[PDB]
Formats: sequence, C-alpha cells, structure tokens
Amino acid sequence: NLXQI
Amino acid sequence: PQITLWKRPLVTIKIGGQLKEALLDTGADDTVIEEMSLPGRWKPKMIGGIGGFVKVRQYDQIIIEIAGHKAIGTVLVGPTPVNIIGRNLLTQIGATLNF
Amino acid sequence: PQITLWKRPLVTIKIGGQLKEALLDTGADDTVIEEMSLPGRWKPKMIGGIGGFVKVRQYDQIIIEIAGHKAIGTVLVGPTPVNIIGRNLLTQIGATLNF
Ligand SMILES: [Cl-]
Ligand SMILES: [Cl-]
Ligand SMILES: [Cl-]
Ligand code: NA
Repeated sequence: NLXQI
Repeated sequence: PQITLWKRPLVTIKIGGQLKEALLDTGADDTVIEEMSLPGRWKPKMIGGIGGFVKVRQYDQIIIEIAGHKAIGTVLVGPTPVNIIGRNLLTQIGATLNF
Repeated sequence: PQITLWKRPLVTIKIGGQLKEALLDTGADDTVIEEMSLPGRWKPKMIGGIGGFVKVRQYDQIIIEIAGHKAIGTVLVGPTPVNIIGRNLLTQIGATLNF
C-alpha cells in the first residue's frame, strides 16, 4: 500500500 | 525522534480527544483521516492517488497532536485506507527527511 | 542531505539507464515507476491507495541510483501519476524522518 495530491 | 523506515512510520495522534494511529507520509500533500466528526464547516476537495481521485471533506484550523507535537491546520476526512499525516502538518511539527 | 517538506521531496533518480524525477515517499511500502521497460522477469501485482487499485508489473533485483545513492530492490511499473521511491529503497539509502 502506497500513500496524495 | 529519528524514525527509520524498515516498518511503516506509524505514530499516535490525538484529534477530537481521541487517540488514533496515523502514517507519517512525505508523499502526501495533505492530511487525510478516516470518517469522524469534526467541528465547524467543511469545503469540498478532491485528492488523488495511484488509483484515481476521490471527494473528501476539508476542515480548516483543526487541532491535532502528532507524536506529542501540536499542530493546527487543515484536515481532510474521507475514505482513506489509513490515517495519513501529510506535508501540511509534517512541516508544522518540524519534520525533515534525512539521508 | 536534509530535505524540508515545504515542497514535494522530489529527487533525481537513475533507473534502466534513464534519469527521472521521483518522490521520496515514506507512506509507500513499494517503489512505483511510470511505464518503462526493465530487464528480466516480472509478475503481476495489484497495488492500492486512495482512489482504488491498479495493476502493475513487479520486477525484482533492480538497481536504482537515488540522489547519488545506489540501492537494489523490487520496482513496480505501472500507471502512476508520479514516480515514487517507497520504503523498500528508502531504507537502503539510510533515509530517516526526523523531528
Ligand atoms: Cl494546513
Ligand atoms: Cl525490495
Ligand atoms: Cl538503519
Ligand atoms: Na529481476
């Protein structure tokens, strides 16, 4: 899991 | 503290009088928390990650303690997989990346 | 270096003989790069975040130069909007979070 803009 | 990254950098936060776990995320522009009640009005925001964009609720000037350090700033609320502390509050607590 | 978080912590990397920009991302378990070819075998993987999951290709034992520091590990390739250096390689260059 990876994670924001 | 100095936090290594062999494990996820999870810390305890306090928001709304409640303790939660959250991830210190230098890859996140913004702080995003799981559904909860916060005071005041909110405004709309879209945030994007690897799988696409989602609608969240933006609350400003929220008091949150992060690993013992007080911050007051913008907190987004929405369907995040994990509570995320992003750069807007990492800067307030004085965090840097070092290598 | 010591990197502040006022801005996205973007660095130059070298991978597959190509120079690219990438984000140092303590919130990412894995390293994910935009579509490119890499040598050797790969297998499919799903990775997720806000917005959902995406399918990627998993390459093992890939070397990457990260801001001048070489590391080896698994690299995922797929439709990511930003190249991300995740914890699996941040550890190898001795990156820590400090506050
Ligand atoms: Cl803020
Ligand atoms: Cl790895
Ligand atoms: Cl170490
Ligand atoms: Na390989």
